[PDB]
Amino acid sequence: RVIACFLKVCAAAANVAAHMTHCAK
Ligand SMILES: [Zn+2]
Repeated sequence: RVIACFLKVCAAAANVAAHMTHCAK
């Protein structure tokens, strides 16, 4: 969902599964 991501480039990477690494719980 990359919705919880409160970043720009991070959330704007179209890679939730990839972003989840640096944006997990
Ligand atoms: Zn993120």
